[PDB]
Amino acid sequence: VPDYHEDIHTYLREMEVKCKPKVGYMKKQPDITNSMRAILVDWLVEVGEEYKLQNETLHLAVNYIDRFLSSMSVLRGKLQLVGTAAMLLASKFEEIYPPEVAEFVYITDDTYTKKQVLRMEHLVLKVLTFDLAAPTVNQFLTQYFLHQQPANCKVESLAMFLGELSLIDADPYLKYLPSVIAGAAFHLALYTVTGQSWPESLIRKTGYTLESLKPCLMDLHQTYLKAPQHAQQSIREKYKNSKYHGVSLLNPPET
Amino acid sequence: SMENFQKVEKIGEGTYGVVYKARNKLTGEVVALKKIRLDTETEGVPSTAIREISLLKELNHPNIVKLLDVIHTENKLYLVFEFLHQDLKKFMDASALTGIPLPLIKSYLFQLLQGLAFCHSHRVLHRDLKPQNLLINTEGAIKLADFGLARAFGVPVRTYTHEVVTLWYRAPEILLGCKYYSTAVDIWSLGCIFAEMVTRRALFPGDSEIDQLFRIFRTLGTPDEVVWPGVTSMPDYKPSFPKWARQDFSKVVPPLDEDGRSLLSQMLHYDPNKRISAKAALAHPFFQDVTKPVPH
Ligand SMILES: NS(=O)(=O)c1ccc(Nc2nc(-c3cccc(-c4ccccc4)c3)c3[nH]cnc3n2)cc1
Repeated sequence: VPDYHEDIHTYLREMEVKCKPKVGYMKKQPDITNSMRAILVDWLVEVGEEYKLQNETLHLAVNYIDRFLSSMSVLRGKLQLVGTAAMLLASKFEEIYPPEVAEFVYITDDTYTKKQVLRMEHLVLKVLTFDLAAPTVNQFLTQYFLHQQPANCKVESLAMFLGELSLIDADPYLKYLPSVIAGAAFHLALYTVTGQSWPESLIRKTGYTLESLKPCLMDLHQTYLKAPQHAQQSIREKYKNSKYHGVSLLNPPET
Repeated sequence: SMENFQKVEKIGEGTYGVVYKARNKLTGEVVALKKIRLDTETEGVPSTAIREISLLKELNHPNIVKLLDVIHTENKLYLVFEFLHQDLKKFMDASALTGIPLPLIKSYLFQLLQGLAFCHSHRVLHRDLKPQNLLINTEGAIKLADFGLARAFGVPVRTYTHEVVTLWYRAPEILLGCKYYSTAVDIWSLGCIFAEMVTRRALFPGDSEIDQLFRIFRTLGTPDEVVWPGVTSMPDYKPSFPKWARQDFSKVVPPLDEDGRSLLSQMLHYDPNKRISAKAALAHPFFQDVTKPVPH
């Protein structure tokens, strides 16, 4: 809708700066760790599969969890309750047919009651101050894809894959804004398949040159190269499938 | 929490339960208090309330009804809104014998377009523009009002929820069952309402999808591949549709001047890519002499 492409890009760039979780948060949590959070984010992906939830839902669920945990300490025993309630909300916000509450209770193995899941939803909303319309790496990728000539189904799916992998590892990816994690993912995808670089149209549109992307791009390069041995593997399995053209399989590049 | 507010009277039922008038006992402010009922069953908090509250925290604009506060109690959720005196449905019924003056109709279209352009530029479609949800005050303002069927869109769009505007104000790309609709669906609504203020009766008042669609065809003509590329292979197109001729817009809205006709035709272009955007419409010649008169 080129009338509002720019207004919306501009506005989601204002907004991502305000839904920013505190980078340090993990260090301040008494009980949980970057690799408990990885288990949790990998588990949500598997839930997203089991109910054919949209990629957006997953990405919002993670944005809600990182903000939640930015201001609220959570024991390991409840980390998943936080994740469940977040994934419920994301679904309600984003999906045409969100899963019933009962379905989320069923996928925690009844380690939580329905009564709990609803109370947590109320609390996650109180702490997020009802501000659930968060920018995500996915909303930037999607916009970015229109500056691609020709369009390339392989590039897009790989770009999405790297954007999704970035949700697992809170260190280092918590420090990068979503518009940047998108930039990197897109360029890394474009190089891995077509051998082209971040185009000039996207420099004119975002102001990110290929060199401002470098820091993040260095990390994403490594997550991608080390992705086979990484303990959480649901995202890799996801992107083997025909839908996403099997790009998780595609062997990463040299530098 | 509610200690502060005194209920005056019920006002109506919207898209998720009851709206009341109320007084802030301490500031004296009059407000509209929308009550949602919650239950450790109801799937907790409604999807419609989640989108309304979250989207409307983002939309502060003088032509969008302002959300003042959100009160969680134990089993009740109350949304405190600014109160407006009347809606455009009631006002058109009360203004039937003498018609709405052209300056006022123009004031109101301009302000609604302003509210819409704002929504749209913050990635929000309303998806329920109709006179019941456009509120007016005695000062000559008008505001958009039920953001409970709204949703945040992406660029480009996804397939969103299907049976979606109230029938009379539903755009043809929904009725024909397309994948993608976007901002253009709200403009279509607003064009219908613009017609309705001028003539005092609904432009395409069907009682089914097919009836609604034939009504549109009889006034804009049956779209073919020339006026609407793609059209004849959309999911709910039928080659067995009748072929009506497009009517001259001087006959669709006889009170309307050379320019209002232009605007209105751009709002009701069949193709959503050529259909005027709210933002572009503010610049249209029709509005060169717009002002802000008062009603009532
Ligand atoms: N009936 S009337 O024309 O004399 C009339 C009188 C007062 C109001 N005040 C009012 N209504 C709604 C509101 C929201 C959604 C739906 C409705 C509604 C409108 C008509 C009938 C039933 C409900 C009102 C608001 N939402 C946020 N603030 C609001 N303020 C509306 C219509």
